[PDB]
Amino acid sequence: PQITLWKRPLVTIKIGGQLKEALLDTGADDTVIEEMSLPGRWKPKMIGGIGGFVKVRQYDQIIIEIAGHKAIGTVLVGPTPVNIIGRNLLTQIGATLNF
Amino acid sequence: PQITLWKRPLVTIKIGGQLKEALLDTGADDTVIEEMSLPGRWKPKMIGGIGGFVKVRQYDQIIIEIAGHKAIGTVLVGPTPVNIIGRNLLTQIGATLNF
Ligand SMILES: CC(C)(C)NC(=O)[C@@H]1C[C@@H]2CCCC[C@@H]2CN1C[C@@H](O)[C@H](Cc1ccccc1)NC(=O)[C@H](CC(N)=O)NC(=O)c1ccc2ccccc2n1
Ligand SMILES: [Cl-]
Ligand SMILES: [Cl-]
Ligand code: NA
Repeated sequence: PQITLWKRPLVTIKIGGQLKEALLDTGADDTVIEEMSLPGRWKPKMIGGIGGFVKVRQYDQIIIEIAGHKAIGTVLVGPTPVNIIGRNLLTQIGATLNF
Repeated sequence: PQITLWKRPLVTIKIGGQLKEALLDTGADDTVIEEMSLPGRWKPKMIGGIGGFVKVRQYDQIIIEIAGHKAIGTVLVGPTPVNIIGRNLLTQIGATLNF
């Protein structure tokens, strides 16, 4: 698809068998999802957003479908108002910005 | 241009007579620039993201050049660690996300 930006670039993702809404974010280095259960061990990570730094749980090698495109990569879990798909996964689905 | 997402999508902007580097940010509703003076009226605003909220000054009808493309819109000025070009100006330069 070609997605314009007049509204938020929200898509459906599938993770852990469940469907969620998420934002395609070229400004995010990483992918951050609201509290949910994921398999395996996690590692600590501190991420910085516009209002300051927050602690999250880093899960590696997680299967995730993004607007029907399959990816397997790192997902950060923590308190966020919006699920964010960052560049680590945008590059797996072959997304570019064009003007 | 086509911009890949292997790295942060940073471009040069001209704003208020100054050259700056800024992030093309599809996950930002607003354009937020580090502290600088701009002409005309402003009003206070709180904006949020990861980590909470920050107080900014809202300047309306500000011209900006983004990678060579002129646009006008609202610009927020405040203590952001990175200058961000959000959707309000990305639409004006015809930016799309493609995959
Ligand atoms: C997600 C994470 C990996 C932490 N990356 C970032 O957060 C990087 C950090 C960079 C350095 C600090 C300055 C911002 C840039 C770009 N951001 C990405 C950037 O795209 C970020 C992602 C995001 C979206 C929605 C909610 C939270 C977070 N957007 C934002 O921070 C913008 C700022 C704005 N007012 O325009 N927020 C929003 O547009 C926005 C949208 C919906 C909301 C709902 C409730 C509360 C707040 C909400 N904020
Ligand atoms: Cl605007
Ligand atoms: Cl358009
Ligand atoms: Na003005």
